Amino acid sequence: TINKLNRISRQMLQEMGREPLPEELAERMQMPEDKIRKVLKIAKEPISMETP
DNA sequence: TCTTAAAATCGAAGTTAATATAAACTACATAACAGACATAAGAACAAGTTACAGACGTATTACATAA
Repeated sequence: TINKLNRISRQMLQEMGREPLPEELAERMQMPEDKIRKVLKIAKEPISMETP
């Protein structure tokens, strides 16, 4: 789901020229916008406790 | 006995607050969420059981009155 969201947001960005808003991404995925926001916020890799 | 690569060290506070690249379909089992029922726990009312209080009634004594 994350990978194919990345690819669809890829294609939309390259076709319109700007970062696609979650509403248009949900429209292209045929999935609810709440699910799109859940996927987008799911888990970015934890930052290290030694970052200067 | 003489090179030569490694190994280790190099002042205190003070402040400081992060990022950002890069398969799909299908089949099955399991966990989670919601609803309904039964059960245990508490709230409410009413009754009964019991002794004590509060003022009354009684009993006793002393003063007054009558013979």
